[PDB]
Amino acid sequence: GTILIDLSPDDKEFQSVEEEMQSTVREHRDGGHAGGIFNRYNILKIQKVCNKKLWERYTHRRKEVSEENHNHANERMLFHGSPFVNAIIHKGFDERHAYIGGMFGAGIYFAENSSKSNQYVYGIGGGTGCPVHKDRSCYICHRQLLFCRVTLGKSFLQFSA
Amino acid sequence: MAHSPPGHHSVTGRPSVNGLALAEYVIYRGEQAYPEYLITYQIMRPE
Ligand SMILES: [Zn+2]
Repeated sequence: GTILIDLSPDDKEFQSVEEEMQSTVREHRDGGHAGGIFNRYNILKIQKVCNKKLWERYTHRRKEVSEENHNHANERMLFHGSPFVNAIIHKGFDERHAYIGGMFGAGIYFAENSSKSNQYVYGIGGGTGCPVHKDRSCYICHRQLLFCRVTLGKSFLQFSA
Repeated sequence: MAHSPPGHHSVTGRPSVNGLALAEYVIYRGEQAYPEYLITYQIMRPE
């Protein structure tokens, strides 16, 4: 079912996505250990992910949540980083992209900071780095993040001091 | 997978301490997210 459609760099949609990657990079408390030392990205490609059946699965749940929450889905655009990007875009998110050891228990994690999702591209804590060079700060290897539509509905607020 | 806190659909990790961090979020049902964009990129070495 899944099709990847390239966006031209001239498309305003390419631009607004890139602006959200670039402008949400921050410095991390690990000094770069997990995700590398950088202040910005070289964006190589952006593809729109098109799967009718996954999209309907999403809108169906969205309508449920919305009707449980005074017609407010509380939909956001958030980043997700994972070594299983290719499975996610073909088969969707489910419990095998859960982070069972996470700060907020076992579920699927998303971030407003692009650089936070970048720490997870090669696994938890960056794993062993890129497959080719074993380098969590590799400047050569191509990485992939997802930018995702996420239904939050009524959100449990947890403080993390 | 674990369940959402009762009466809730998601968890928002509000950052405290690190005044610059943005939030993280957790959902407990895969149908609550759709992967709209696949971004292929490299990190850049700072000048
Ligand atoms: Zn590499």
